[PDB]
Parts: sequence; C-alpha cells; structure tokens
Amino acid sequence: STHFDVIVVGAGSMGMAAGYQLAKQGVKTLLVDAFDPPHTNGSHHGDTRIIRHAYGEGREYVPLALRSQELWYELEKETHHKIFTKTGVLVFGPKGESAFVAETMEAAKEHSLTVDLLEGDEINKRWPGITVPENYNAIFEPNSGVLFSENCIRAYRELAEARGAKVLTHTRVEDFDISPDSVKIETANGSYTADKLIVSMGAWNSKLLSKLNLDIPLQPYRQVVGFFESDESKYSNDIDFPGFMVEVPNGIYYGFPSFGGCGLRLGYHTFGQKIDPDTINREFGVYPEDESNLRAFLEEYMPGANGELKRGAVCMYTKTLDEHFIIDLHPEHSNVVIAAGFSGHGFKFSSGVGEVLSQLALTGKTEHDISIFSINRPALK
Ligand SMILES: Cc1cc2nc3c(=O)[nH]c(=O)nc-3n(C[C@H](O)[C@H](O)[C@H](O)COP(=O)(O)OP(=O)(O)OC[C@H]3O[C@@H](n4cnc5c(N)ncnc54)[C@H](O)[C@@H]3O)c2cc1C
Ligand SMILES: [Cl-]
Repeated sequence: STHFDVIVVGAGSMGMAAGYQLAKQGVKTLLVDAFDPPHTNGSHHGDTRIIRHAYGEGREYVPLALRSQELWYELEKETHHKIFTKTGVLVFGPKGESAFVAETMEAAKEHSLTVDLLEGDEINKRWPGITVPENYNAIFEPNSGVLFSENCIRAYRELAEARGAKVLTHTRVEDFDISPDSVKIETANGSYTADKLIVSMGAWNSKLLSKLNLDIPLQPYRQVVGFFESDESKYSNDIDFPGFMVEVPNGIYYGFPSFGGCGLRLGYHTFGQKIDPDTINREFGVYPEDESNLRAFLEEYMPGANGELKRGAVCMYTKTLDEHFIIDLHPEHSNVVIAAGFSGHGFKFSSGVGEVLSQLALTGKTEHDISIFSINRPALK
C-alpha cells in the first residue's frame, strides 16, 4: 500500500550512502537490509578502513577517491560521529619488485598528488617501529588516512532517516519482479514496489543476482583482521604512525595505527578462504592462517607491534575476475542499478559511489566516469 520512488536492497557501505544521497533530494526511499547496519555480518566492520588517493588500479579511480574524500569531510561536518582521521597512508615494497608500489608512484605523478618518496633506512628513521630492508622504497601520502566505517554507515543512516528515508531492518530480500515501468521486491516481511531499484547486497550479490537473471562471477572471500597489543610510543596515531598498505614477496598487507591505545590492526589482503556468506565461519582463529599470517608480517616489519592478540574480526571481500567494481544499470532493465564486486577496496569510495548510484537511479546517467566498472565488460566473464 506504499509505492516508493526508489528501493535500495542492501543498506550497507554503498546502499546507505545512496540512501543518504536520495533522501537529501526529497526522493521517497526505502532501504531494506537483512540485518541492522552497521553490523558484523557483511563487509564493513572491523572499525577502520584506509582511504588513499594515489590509485594505481586505474585513472578513473583517482577523481572518485578525491570526490569521496571531500564527501567524507562533508559527512564529518554533518554528524556527531567520528568519520575521518588524517593518519597519512604509507605504501612500501622492494625497489623494482612491486607493481603495487610502482603503480602508486605513477598515479601520484599523473594526478599531481602530494607525496613523500623515501627509501631504505629513511623509512625506518622517520617511523620508528617499521623495520624494512635497505632495498625497500616507499611513497607516503600525508593527506589521506583512516575512515571509521561503521560510524560512516550509522551517520548516513541517521541523516537519511531524518530526511524521511524508511529503513526496514532484519529483512532478507528473496526475489525480484521487474517491469518496464516499476520494480518489486519480495521478503518474508512483505512485498514492496518502486519506480527504481538499487541492488547492493555485498557478498550476497554472488548468490542473489541470479534472481535478476544475471550470471556474473563474484567470489566471496573470508578476510580476517587482527588487533594486537603494541608499543604505544611507536605505533600510536598520536606519534604519527601511519595507516599502511604494503607489498612484500608473499603478498599485500594493510593496517592502522593504534587509536587511544586500542592496539595496531593488521590484515592480509591477497589471501582469504573462498566461502559462502551464509555458511562462513565468523570466529577469528578457527584457521591457523588467521593469526599466523599476520604475525609473520609483524615479526619481520613491525616487531614492536607483535604483542598479545586482543581480538580479531571476520569480514568478507567480493571479487570480480579483474578486481574492478561493477557500477552500472542492469543490461535488461534501465530502472535497476547494480553495485557489486568491490573486490576488497571499495569502502573508501562508498561516499562517491552513493552519489553515482543516486544519479544512475534518478537519471540513468552519472557525471562520474564509471566506464571501467561496466557490467558488460568482457573481463567480467
Ligand atoms: C577485512 C576487510 C578490510 C577492508 N579494508 C578496506 C580498506 O582499508 N579500504 C577500502 O577502501 N576497503 C576496504 N575493504 C573493502 C570494503 O569494506 C568493501 O569493499 C565494502 O564494504 C563493500 O561494500 P558493500 O556495500 O558492497 O557491502 P556491505 O557493506 O557488506 O553491504 C551489503 C549489505 O547487503 C545486505 N544484504 C545482504 N543480503 C541481503 C538481502 N537478501 N536482502 C537485504 N539486504 C541484504 C547486508 O546485510 C549488508 O548490510 C575491506 C574489507 C574487508 C572485508
Ligand atoms: Cl568487497
């Protein structure tokens, strides 16, 4: 008995940002989520997320990162929740052996981003607590940093709801019925209709996009983050220990300085268990890899942060074959917008993606360059 302008299915990182953008424009919006965001079942918990700007993954990512950054600063001003701390982001790796480092350096040059370049002992001297070999080099971005991701979603929700967005929690969408002039969703709590649909179900996109007649390779991965007791005189945000994403011979790791004596947070990016989001084991430590992969990094590169394990979190990535996002209209339904496959690096962009999704839903087009995120691209298979 209630026809909405837009329904957003999956009110997480991308969905809640879209909800905020839509509500701000007086668009009558319903957001439906299987839980009550922010929560610990999806891809947005573990407290913190890196935002960096020197994005070597593709030129289209840079303006999206910079727009997202400005949007995060706007959110900071609009809410009482903490959104962003400017820790800086450090990227390091062996000289001439890391594509990730090389691409980051190239991106900073190409887009005139403010960065410091240093190598070997310079890294260790500037940040006590980091121990890299002399043959390592680094690029440091002073103006990027750390987002409080759960706070971001909660702030967007509070703001969207205040503007009149409706949020239906603990409600799993089970099926879709799409018409030329309308959209319909089916849930155990009831059916809802709108003019437009945004689909942003995270890891569950890999199970439920088939109900929209889509067959896109999306693989969900179990990705843990550990929290460790650290030397506060070295690893605290207060002493300018940076956020980091680094490439070493056995893969990519990311982490965060200790905030308020919380301890250093570390994750292993390039490995995770292939899982199903409905059967994933969400206890940290159930596989030996959970703790051991992290300690192997810390004992070598950040020895003073290799203390007691305080706790861990179990989170999910959803990967496409090319590790680029999917942000596009449904190829058969212009009234259906898809946001999927953020491939473990989407959160920093979620504010900007919210903007893109709102524009696609309302106009079928966006001012942003999203060509590399096309749902019809051959590399998606
Ligand atoms: C450990 C870890 C660390 C990360 N670190 C970074 C980082 O430093 N920087 C960065 O940029 N990115 C990072 N990411 C990636 C980023 O968190 C994700 O790319 C992003 O959160 C994906 O957002 P999403 O909206 O697609 O998914 P989510 O935020 O999980 O939202 C999906 C929502 O859909 C809901 N849903 C599912 N099924 C249904 C259904 N049937 N009906 C209704 N609702 C449903 C879920 O409840 C959920 O709320 C990290 C990810 C992990 C796992
Ligand atoms: Cl992801």
